Amino acid sequence: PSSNGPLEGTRGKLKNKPRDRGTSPPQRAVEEFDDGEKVHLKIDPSVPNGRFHPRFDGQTGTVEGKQGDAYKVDIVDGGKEKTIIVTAAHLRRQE
Amino acid sequence: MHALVQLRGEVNMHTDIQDTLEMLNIHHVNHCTLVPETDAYRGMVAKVNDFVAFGEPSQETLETVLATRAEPLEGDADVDDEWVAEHTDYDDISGLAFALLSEETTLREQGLSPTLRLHPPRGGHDGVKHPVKEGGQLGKHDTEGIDDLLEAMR
Amino acid sequence: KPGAMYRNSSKPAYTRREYISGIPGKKIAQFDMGNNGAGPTYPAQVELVVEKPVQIRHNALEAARVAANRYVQNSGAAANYKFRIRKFPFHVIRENKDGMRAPFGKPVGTAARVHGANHIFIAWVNPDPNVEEAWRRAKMKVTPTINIDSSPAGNA
Amino acid sequence: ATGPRYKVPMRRRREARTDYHQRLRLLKSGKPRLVARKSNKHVRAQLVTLGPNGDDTLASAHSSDLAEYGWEAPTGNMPSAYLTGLLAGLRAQEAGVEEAVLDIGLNSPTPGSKVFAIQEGAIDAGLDIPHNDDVLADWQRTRGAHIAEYDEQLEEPLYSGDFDAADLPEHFDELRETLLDGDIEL
Amino acid sequence: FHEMREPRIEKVVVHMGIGHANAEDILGEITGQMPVRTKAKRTVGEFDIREGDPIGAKVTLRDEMAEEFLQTALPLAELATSQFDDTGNFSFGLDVTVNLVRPGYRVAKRDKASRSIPTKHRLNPADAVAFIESTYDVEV
RNA sequence: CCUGUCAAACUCCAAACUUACAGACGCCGUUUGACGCGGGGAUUCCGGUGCGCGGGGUA
RNA sequence: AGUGCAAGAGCAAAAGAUAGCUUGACAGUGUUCUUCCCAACGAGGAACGCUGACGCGAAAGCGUGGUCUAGCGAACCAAUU
RNA sequence: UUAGGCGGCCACAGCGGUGGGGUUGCCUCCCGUACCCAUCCCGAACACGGAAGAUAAGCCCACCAGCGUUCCGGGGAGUACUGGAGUGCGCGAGCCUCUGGGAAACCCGGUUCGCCGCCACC
Ligand SMILES: [Cl-]
Ligand SMILES: [Cl-]
Ligand SMILES: [Mg+2]
Ligand SMILES: [Mg+2]
Ligand SMILES: [Mg+2]
Ligand SMILES: [Mg+2]
Ligand SMILES: [Mg+2]
Ligand SMILES: [Mg+2]
Ligand SMILES: [Mg+2]
Ligand SMILES: [Mg+2]
Ligand code: NA
Ligand code: NA
Ligand code: NA
Ligand code: NA
Ligand code: NA
Ligand code: NA
Repeated sequence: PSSNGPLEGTRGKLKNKPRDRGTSPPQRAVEEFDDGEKVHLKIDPSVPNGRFHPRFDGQTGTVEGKQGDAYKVDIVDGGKEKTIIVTAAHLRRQE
Repeated sequence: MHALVQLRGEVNMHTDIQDTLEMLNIHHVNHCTLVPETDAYRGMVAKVNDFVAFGEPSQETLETVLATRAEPLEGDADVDDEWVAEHTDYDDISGLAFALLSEETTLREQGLSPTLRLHPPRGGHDGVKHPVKEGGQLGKHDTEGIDDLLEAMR
Repeated sequence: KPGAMYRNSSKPAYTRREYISGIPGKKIAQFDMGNNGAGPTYPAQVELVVEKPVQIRHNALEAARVAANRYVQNSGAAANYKFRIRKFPFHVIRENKDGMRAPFGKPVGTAARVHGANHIFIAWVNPDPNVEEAWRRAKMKVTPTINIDSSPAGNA
Repeated sequence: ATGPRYKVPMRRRREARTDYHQRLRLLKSGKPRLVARKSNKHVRAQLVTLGPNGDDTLASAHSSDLAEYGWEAPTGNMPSAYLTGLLAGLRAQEAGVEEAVLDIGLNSPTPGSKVFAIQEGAIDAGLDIPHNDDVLADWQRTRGAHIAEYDEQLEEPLYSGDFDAADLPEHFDELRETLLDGDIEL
Repeated sequence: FHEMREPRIEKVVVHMGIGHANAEDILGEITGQMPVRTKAKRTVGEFDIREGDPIGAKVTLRDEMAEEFLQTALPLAELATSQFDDTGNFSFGLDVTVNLVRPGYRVAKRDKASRSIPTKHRLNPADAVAFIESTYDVEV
């Protein structure tokens, strides 16, 4: 990489297909999850807030409590345990 | 159910491919194992496709090889009809063979090593640089094809 | 400079003029020859087919084209036929003309990438294949071995 | 519409019916919504909750089914709105609903408006709702006084036949009074 | 069908596009209600570089205020045809524009469930000339 | 309308493939204690080649 | 289109424009991610909370500076609260 | 749902067009400014009050595929590309065989002129 910011090499993953462009539906931004539930992490290009570091796009963690309206999701980066603060707008129930 | 025989060595073979053969209980060249035809097992044999010989053997062939190269989980004991009768659910090698072929049981389930340690092929095999359709010995074989190999390694 | 230096397609496609400046103009004079007023309403259609993917410098295109069309004057300056070179030299080529330090070359020319089996030239003629000869001369000035192919023409 | 890349708005945005930016903010409370809606002739009030396949209305009241309790006057006015709010609010309480946030859709937050009258009604029914008292009408207007006085400048009945000639903010009290005890569907 | 298909005047905009005013006064008397400032966009050579800047006024008249005005405006104009909108409008003159349409226009001017007026229900140049011409004057 | 061509820093499309999690089978672990935790001791931070994918370069 | 400035991304009853009002560019203290994938490492940065005090709004709510990724600096010493 | 309100999925729903529908449950357009409220100017809008009229807009109902979109059949194509293997071929670029996957354009023919949820309601 020529630079090392968080958005380095995120051109694709943080861009919407032309038709999914525009304000996203509120339904999924208000979804509620319970501790223990498995959630897929995926930033929604249209939603600015409640995001997490782009490297974690694609992870599937375990909700383990929340902070404010955001959720605290536990994942394993490679071999390391990490906790991610993320809102519902960027989460999806597994299965 | 297919008969699996490793014909190519570990040196230079992909590690993930080597671990696959190891999960199928083969740890040496010329070692054979019997594998049920399932989706899970099918993918494994496809991955190992290039360093092995496999196919469905005939009732007879399996019996010859079972008698000749089958072993208890532990020890020298010959696996003959009596052994089979005094140790398994079946009454003789043929009965065990049929059950294996019809994928009703497994060598382990009947207290036998999952591996048939074969002998080199008398007369030599067709070569490990080309598949069957090219005259070599690698890949899927005919029941008649597997039988020849298995019998030459009896 | 020899074609040995640029005939291979081993390098990335390099054609974005928005990030490349100082590109030499092309030496190819025309792409439509003969009676361009008329449309392919001819009995016979012969094509010069490249048999190997290669890069053809605008240098070779011009000499190949000239040698073919300049000859198609066995039919006359205003003869009844139309000649078409369908490829354009899009690939920008460089040269490292310090040694291997900061070697990214400077633009020195352009070439067209042709894949084996494509037709680079297509002529349209009435039963009067002097064009077959115009091409024996054309594939003479381009790197690859070539196939002279005739399409509409069962008048053998 | 024009091509593959064209962006078509969500249906309710096309229909110009749902303001999604306001909706999200509304749903933030995690509380049920007191949906205040109007029509040229009527006024509707619903207590809506969120659902897996769309909203769920747990209680509602329409200005029309107001007559079902003794309403003999027009239904597109302030007194009408309040009562419809109170009616929905009461049904809401019966359904086990204790709190809600006011959703006025595409209407305007004008002081003394009908949507706020609806809000006043629902609150008096017992519903706990985030509000602001000095953005509501001054009771008298809610009663329908502004219309009675308007008929004082008579010369011609404000109501075509209907009921009364000088109208009745008293009819309002009788009704509110009614709604505050017993009766069916409450 | 008709009655709800017949044209009507919706606002008449009288505006004086000056270039920098004292003009409002006359607009107020010619119409009868306060004029509105006309700010301009973009910086340009006619020493008009100021973005927010009074550069003229306009007056939108509706109902009677519009008729009682046209009952003297029209007479001071001759023109017709070609000078008409594709939507049945026309501007003459100090400018005086007349926006014409049929009964269900509110549908496209309200907040809730607004909607664009169908081409069929739109007012054509011709259907416009008729209405007006049929009101104290002549076309072309 | 017709007709001739392209893109490492284009995309209406779009693989093979890589990858998070879960279940199943396999293999492995529960006297050979896996997975993991804490602590002692290093060596090492000139690498090279083949194959596949590369970027630079006439090579 | 615009949104201060590279490039890429986000945005339309708005994140843009206009008007009005306001000083949350607030004090205190944290959780987490980043810096440093995996995998230890400071300053710095960000996300998301809480406690206190406020602004605006009918209200839900928004405001932990600018739509997002650059705009940054240890110990010793001095000045300052 | 003989026309309503809040929505979920967010073009299979868009664009364009045809036909049908209202003494009333209704929605609208519509009529009108004393009030609450309102236009940097206008009761246009917003807000409020109301039914003389209308079904012409909207809306709801039925339908049309020309454009856009979704999915499917057949053709393109098991082509292009590709994970694994080879003392197969080729001066080389590169190609081929076996094994496991497998496209895009485009053409022709179908599909699509929304589906679903809660509440209310001759
Ligand atoms: Cl993070
Ligand atoms: Cl409404
Ligand atoms: Mg043993
Ligand atoms: Mg021998
Ligand atoms: Mg040999
Ligand atoms: Mg990769
Ligand atoms: Mg911000
Ligand atoms: Mg020092
Ligand atoms: Mg100082
Ligand atoms: Mg009609
Ligand atoms: Na979106
Ligand atoms: Na140098
Ligand atoms: Na040649
Ligand atoms: Na830090
Ligand atoms: Na002004
Ligand atoms: Na209608």
